[PDB]
Amino acid sequence: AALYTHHQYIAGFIMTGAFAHGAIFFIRDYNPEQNADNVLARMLEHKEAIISHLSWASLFLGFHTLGLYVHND
Amino acid sequence: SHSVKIYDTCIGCTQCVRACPTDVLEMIPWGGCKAKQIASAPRTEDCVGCKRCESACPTDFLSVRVYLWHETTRSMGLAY
Amino acid sequence: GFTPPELDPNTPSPIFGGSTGGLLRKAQVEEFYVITWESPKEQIFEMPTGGAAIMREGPNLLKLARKEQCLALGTRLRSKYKIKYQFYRVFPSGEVQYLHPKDGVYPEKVNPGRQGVGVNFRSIGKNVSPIEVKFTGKQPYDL
Amino acid sequence: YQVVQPINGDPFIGSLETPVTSSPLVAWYLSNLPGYRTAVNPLLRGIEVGLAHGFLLVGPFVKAGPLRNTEIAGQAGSLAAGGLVVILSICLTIYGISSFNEGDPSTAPSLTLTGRKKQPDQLQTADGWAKFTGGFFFGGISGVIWAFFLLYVLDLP
Amino acid sequence: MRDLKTYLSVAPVASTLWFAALAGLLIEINRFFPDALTFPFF
Amino acid sequence: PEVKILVDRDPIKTSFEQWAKPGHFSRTIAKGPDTTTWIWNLHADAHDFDSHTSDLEEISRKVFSAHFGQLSIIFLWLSGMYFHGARFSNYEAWLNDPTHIRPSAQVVWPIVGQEILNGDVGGGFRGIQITSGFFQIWRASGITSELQLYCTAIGALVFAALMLFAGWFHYHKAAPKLVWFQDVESMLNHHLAGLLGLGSLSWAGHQVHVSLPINQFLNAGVDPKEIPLPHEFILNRDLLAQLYPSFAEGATPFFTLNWSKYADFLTFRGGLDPLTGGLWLTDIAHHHLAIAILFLIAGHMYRTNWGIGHGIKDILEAHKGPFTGQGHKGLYEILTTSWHAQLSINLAMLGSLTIIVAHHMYAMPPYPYLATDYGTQLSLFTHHMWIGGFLIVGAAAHAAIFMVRDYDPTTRYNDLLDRVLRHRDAIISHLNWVCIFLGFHSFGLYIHNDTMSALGRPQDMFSDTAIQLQPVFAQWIQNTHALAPGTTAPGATTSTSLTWGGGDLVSVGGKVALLPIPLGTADFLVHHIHAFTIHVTVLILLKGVLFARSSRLIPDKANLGFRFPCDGPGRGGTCQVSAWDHVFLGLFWMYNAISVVIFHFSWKMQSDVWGSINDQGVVTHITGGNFAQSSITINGWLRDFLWAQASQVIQSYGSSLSAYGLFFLGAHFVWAFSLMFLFSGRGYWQELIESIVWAHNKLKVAPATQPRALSIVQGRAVGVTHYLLGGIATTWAFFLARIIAVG
Amino acid sequence: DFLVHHAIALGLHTTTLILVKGALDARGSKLMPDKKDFGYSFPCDGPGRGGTCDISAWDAFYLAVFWMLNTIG
Amino acid sequence: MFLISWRGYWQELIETLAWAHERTPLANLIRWRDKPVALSIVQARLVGLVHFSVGYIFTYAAFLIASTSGKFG
Ligand code: CLA
Ligand code: CLA
Ligand code: CLA
Ligand code: CLA
Ligand code: CLA
Ligand SMILES: CC1=C(/C=C/C(C)=C/C=C/C(C)=C/C=C/C=C(C)/C=C/C=C(C)/C=C/C2=C(C)CCCC2(C)C)C(C)(C)CCC1
Ligand code: SF4
Repeated sequence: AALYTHHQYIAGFIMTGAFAHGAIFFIRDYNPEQNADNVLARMLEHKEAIISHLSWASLFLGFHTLGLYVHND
Repeated sequence: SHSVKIYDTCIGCTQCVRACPTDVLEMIPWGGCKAKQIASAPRTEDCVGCKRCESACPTDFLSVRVYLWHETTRSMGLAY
Repeated sequence: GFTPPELDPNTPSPIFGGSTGGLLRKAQVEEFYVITWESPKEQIFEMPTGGAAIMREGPNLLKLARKEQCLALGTRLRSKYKIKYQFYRVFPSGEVQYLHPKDGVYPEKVNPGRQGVGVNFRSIGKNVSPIEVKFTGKQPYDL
Repeated sequence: YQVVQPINGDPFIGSLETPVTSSPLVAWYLSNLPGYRTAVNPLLRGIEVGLAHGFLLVGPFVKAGPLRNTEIAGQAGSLAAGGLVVILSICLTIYGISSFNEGDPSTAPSLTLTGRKKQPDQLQTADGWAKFTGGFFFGGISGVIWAFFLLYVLDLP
Repeated sequence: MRDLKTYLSVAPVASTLWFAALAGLLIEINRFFPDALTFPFF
Repeated sequence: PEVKILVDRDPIKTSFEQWAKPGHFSRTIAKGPDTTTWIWNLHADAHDFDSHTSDLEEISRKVFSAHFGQLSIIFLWLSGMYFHGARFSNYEAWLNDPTHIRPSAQVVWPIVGQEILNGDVGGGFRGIQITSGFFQIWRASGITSELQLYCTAIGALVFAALMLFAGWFHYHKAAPKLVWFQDVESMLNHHLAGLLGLGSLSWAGHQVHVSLPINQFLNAGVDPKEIPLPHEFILNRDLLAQLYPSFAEGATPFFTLNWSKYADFLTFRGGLDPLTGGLWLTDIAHHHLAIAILFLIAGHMYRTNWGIGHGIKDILEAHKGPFTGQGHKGLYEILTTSWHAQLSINLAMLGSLTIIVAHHMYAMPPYPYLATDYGTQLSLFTHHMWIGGFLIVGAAAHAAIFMVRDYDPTTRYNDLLDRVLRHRDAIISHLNWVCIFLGFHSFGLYIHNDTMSALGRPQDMFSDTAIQLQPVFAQWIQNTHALAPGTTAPGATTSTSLTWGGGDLVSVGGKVALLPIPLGTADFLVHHIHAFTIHVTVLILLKGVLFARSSRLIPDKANLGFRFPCDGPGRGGTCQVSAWDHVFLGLFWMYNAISVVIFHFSWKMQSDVWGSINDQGVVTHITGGNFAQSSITINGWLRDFLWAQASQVIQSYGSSLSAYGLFFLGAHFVWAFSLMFLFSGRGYWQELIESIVWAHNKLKVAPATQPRALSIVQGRAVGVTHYLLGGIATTWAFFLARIIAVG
Repeated sequence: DFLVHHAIALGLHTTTLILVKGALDARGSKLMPDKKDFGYSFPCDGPGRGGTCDISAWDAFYLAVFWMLNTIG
Repeated sequence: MFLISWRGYWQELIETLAWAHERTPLANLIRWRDKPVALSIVQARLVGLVHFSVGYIFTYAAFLIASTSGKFG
């Protein structure tokens, strides 16, 4: 039990850092004109469609999971 | 001392100078707008950084900008 | 080009009872401020530090500890009353410094003897990316 | 008539005068204490300081510590007060070290309550603060020793 | 009277009525067909 | 000068046109919405009367009729209580056997299996056991049939309609003017002598003629249906003279001044009734007589129209000395021109009064059969403590509003206010210090105790067995209260309460009503914790009030209002400088203090007061008496109080107490839900709303009233509201399930 | 196992939403189009334009740490 | 605390304390060398989050180890 919990919590912290340094990279070292129209700028170009669908997915999961738990209780 | 910068989209409404609580800003003559007026920031060693000026500017996007920078006694608002 | 007034000490002060909000050690060793105004008559007004004081008929001279205190008091004096004020910065050396209004006019009115400080001739959307200024000590808004 | 007045008639200094801060009994008392004996050698004042405070710090460590009832170790707990004296005199030393330098005058006020000049209090030196430190420390350890010396039964040992 | 007809169509009142009617409908359905876990018809 | 009625006719006309135009009161809202923020502002400023206008007359008219509306609502709620007692209750059977039937006045419909909530409450009835203590009131009133409950429900409904009509009338047809409101001397004369004097006189009358004889008959054992009706006691008087011979002379003594001959039913006994576990009714009637006399005399102090009396201005101006300058000169002008000053004083006093009511009603139980009904006693103490705390915090809110919007030394100058403003720095310094010192010396003792108990050193603890901290003064005072009857109170027989002592214990139905409460080291520790929490709450609220206008940090704070988010990130950052934010912070600390108070009372009563007594006379307390030895560490609070008593609520699934098990969990959820609003900020939320709005625009389904994130202040307010609701509801479910389950 | 696995999925999706939004909006958004000129971490942009508490990308990371802890829990 | 209370309240408190100290006898013979100020905004968020997750890890570790080690099964 100790080993499992230790390694899962360290993995979670490592994930949050992996994503933090992406935002640091986008602010500090990113150059728009040198990445014109490749996969990266294209990611930047439809950020609304990524965030909106992540939002839909997490709304759906939360609604139905909490709903079934409360039904059962 | 913080930094305050004025950009050429200014319409010279003077609303930012009226709002400053430490008298950082000023109006100066110009020729690029109907008011022949433009804001300037001659006294940034007294700026507390409240952004009261930015809340007052009507242009889109802003024409006055406050960049918080190295802190001093006057900048922190210390009476002791 | 608008000689500024002098500080005339022996100028009386308002009638105050004392308060724990006044000067402190910073005024002994670093700096403090002084405001002066006119007061057509004797009247009561709210101290920018504590309770209420009575300003005397004739010139008035107050010593405060921050520029913001002087300017808040001056704004109150200038709009609610119709009074002209000036304030100064005094160092522990015994050196005065006329502070406001700088060139004789109030800064919300454009005076033809002023230069531009901190003016960029472009929109704010036309600053370079930070990657353009990395490893050199400037800032993107510096230009 | 009113009792509270601004400090020395100046109503724009951040303080007041009361029967608590400016009263003849309080003024005379606070004047005759070591910290307020400006014209006296720093070491003598420090001696008074350390004496009084070692003697005072005897009691609590004895009557409250872990071995209060064990008296094959109850009384000799003055070791603790000696250690506390040592520690806060180390603290005195580092404070004086960081706050002063010998090649600089003493930061104390030069004016008095009526507007006459005084010779700045030398305790606020670097030199005189080290002197006062030695005095306080000497007094503290030997005051611990003194109040341990009086182990004779009185009213509450 | 017209002002009352308008007021009755303001957002909180309209939603109150809509949901009270919906609640009555679901309540009566469950009072007639209780404890349904499946669609037992076809 | 003189006092008279002054009214205007038809100031505002009854119409519906303003209902259809939302936000008529404020010019900014009237314009209509562009964004959703509008909808929030519309509700936040709905009752901010003195901000909709500048005229004092209009604000006072609105306040008067709003008060009538509130009274109409209260009457409707009372009507509901009486109707439910009359129609869906087991009150008659409980009247027959009070110590076996547990009261219940709410039944549920059988819709989705929820009829399991209709539990066996005894008496051939199945429903929800209530804890408001209404049966005890109705028994102390003399009510014995459901027809009387019906009658009072109908009367309350009538009175509610009357209040609503008067609320409409005094605003639209006959609206009093400012000079009418601003007459405080006649107002005080009426409320002192007319509302409180005549009220308690009339009530003493009802107790002498109805409650006393009907309760005498009930305690004699008579069937509650074979007792005469109350009005019989008034028509035939020999009925009364059989129970109280003094009713034969019948008001001849009251004039012949031989009041001694009334000692029949106007007594000064003290202590409890050993049959029902409540105060003697013959004591309560005499009490109300005395209180009525006192108030009727006190309502003749102030001068109105005939010279005789006291001028409030004269009293205030007369008081001043060499420490306070001119003090009290200028408070009559202030206390008659600002509603917020009045509201602050009134809220402070009413909150303190509610807390005092909680203490006195547990310690000297007024109603019969209330002391042995443990759930009702717990409920009443807890409810009233919460109400008192909330009102005290509102007092600070409105003192701050007065300081920001109304204080004005240019036209209304008072000396004492000015001097406090001129040494606020020393004030806040000393209060800050005493709270730090008090926090070290009370919670620190607990931490010392936990660490000594975990280090195998219990002889080094702060407890009754190792290092004693006995509250000598509290023990001394209750010993003086024990020896009082007969020595410093020769006219009393027993002392005021059974908690003082004397070795007297009262039992009812094999349960313990009251006995002497023992004070020990644990009582000393808990009380110093309480002093600590109250001092901290005071520090926060008083700092908010004293610095509402200006600071060394922001020297013109009064110009930013009473409720503003900040003054920007400069000066180091100035989030939460407003006085509203101080109220917001003080709510958390009030929650902390009251929660600890109700935990201390709940554990102490079960441990050393409540329980069951045997015929041989050996008292077994609900908990074993473990408060003296387990309350002194934090681990004992976590283990012996929370973990051990949450068992009842985490095991209620399947029983009639399962609603409490559902509410426990729901309240935990709402509490944890508020942390999201408390820990975050609106920039993130507006930027997320941007992308969601894009998605809606993609499908031509985007709304025209543009969605915004909540305000900064609204974020804080939603956060504290859900935090308080979650926490208080969790404790509510825990308490009610626990106390109902064991007994 | 079914129900708790869908709770785990909800946690992963919501933490991803927070971190991804913080990354993709770190160069600027509509409420602050010049955010890149201010750095990775800064308090706010004052109370103007409705209020801008917690608008930096550092602040998105700070919010996401809470959800990471909840998910690993 | 650090997460719900924000900076202005504390800064005003500290100004009060600085007055108190500078005015008291035998203790104003001692002078700090840095003017005390409340913590920063970003700093307060970081310190609050650190306390929160330290508490998180410590309480869960204690419970997990004690409830498995107590049964050892
Ligand atoms: C128990 C606490 C709690 C709860 C329930 C939530 C719930 C949620 N968070 Mg949140 N969060 C929390 C704590 C919590 N958070 C804390 C402490 C933090 C750190 C500050 C955060 C920080 C945070 C961030 C940064 C984000 C979220 C997001 C979300 C949403 C995710 C989408 C979803 O799951 O669909 C819905 C799930 C639910 C559980 C909704 C439950 C409420 C239902 C609808 C009740 C129904 C009402 C019912 C009819 C009765 C109403 C009563 C009446 C009086 C009104 C969701 C509503 C993300 C988001 O917005 O997604 C788009 C997001 O960006 N959270
Ligand atoms: C992490 C290392 C550490 C160690 C090794 C100790 C050790 C000790 N602690 Mg301590 N403690 C610590 C951390 C530590 N503590 C921390 C972090 C806290 C804060 C929570 C405390 C709070 C604490 C309290 C409140 C008390 C102790 C006490 C004690 C003593 C109890 C046993 C005893 O009676 O000795 C024998 C009795 C003696 C009097 C021995 C005195 C030690 C010598 C003689 C002092 C000489 C000092 C010397 C001149 C210079 C000082 C240090 C120098 C080397 C720099 C013991 C020597 C108790 C005590 O005895 O008080 C003194 C007690 O009251 N501790
Ligand atoms: C190989 C892994 C790695 C490396 C090399 C870096 C490197 C860097 N990171 Mg990064 N990061 C990582 C992983 C990593 N990170 C992970 C896993 C996370 C998620 C937690 C983050 C999240 C993160 C953020 C949000 C930021 C950085 C920043 C930075 C830069 C400066 C950091 C600094 O010195 O500030 C100083 C270091 C500290 C202040 C650490 C002291 C405070 C810690 C948190 C307290 C420790 C807890 C306590 C003491 C232990 C328990 C107490 C006790 C009771 C047991 C730097 C280039 C910062 C930056 O400057 O932007 C570029 C920035 O803002 N990182
Ligand atoms: C003996 C005279 C008398 C009495 C009994 C009252 C009683 C009351 N006054 Mg009042 N008042 C009086 C004289 C009196 N006043 C005078 C002379 C003035 C100034 C000229 C005021 C000015 C005043 C103001 C400004 C306010 C009150 C308010 C109240 C209520 C306080 C809240 C409360 O405790 O509710 C207790 C509830 C009850 C006791 C329920 C029974 C209600 C009975 C029927 C009240 C009837 C008394 C009233 C004077 C009848 C006159 C109306 C008549 C012409 C038809 C209360 C009912 C507040 C209020 O109006 O709330 C609406 C308030 O805002 N009074
Ligand atoms: C006699 C009592 C009393 C009265 C007459 C007032 C009157 C007033 N208060 Mg005040 N106040 C009081 C007590 C009182 N207060 C108390 C006890 C507190 C401490 C909490 C406060 C704290 C307070 C603050 C902080 C403020 C006021 C403000 C105001 C003014 C505007 C209020 C308004 O319309 O907002 C609108 C009312 C609402 C939006 C309703 C809020 C709904 C709450 C949050 C929900 C409660 C939950 C509910 C109890 C149970 C949940 C149900 C749900 C599950 C369905 C107004 C003049 C405001 C002001 O600016 O003054 C000028 C201001 O900001 N008050
Ligand atoms: C072999 C096998 C298989 C297969 C599998 C697969 C197919 C895999 C996978 C997988 C995957 C696929 C995974 C993943 C994950 C991912 C993640 C986790 C992510 C991330 C990202 C990030 C973190 C980012 C960052 C950034 C940004 C934000 C921007 C800038 C840039 C960068 C990059 C820095 C199966 C099972 C069928 C069966 C058995 C066998
Ligand atoms: S906008 Fe928010 S974070 Fe920024 S200074 Fe104001 S309250 Fe603080």
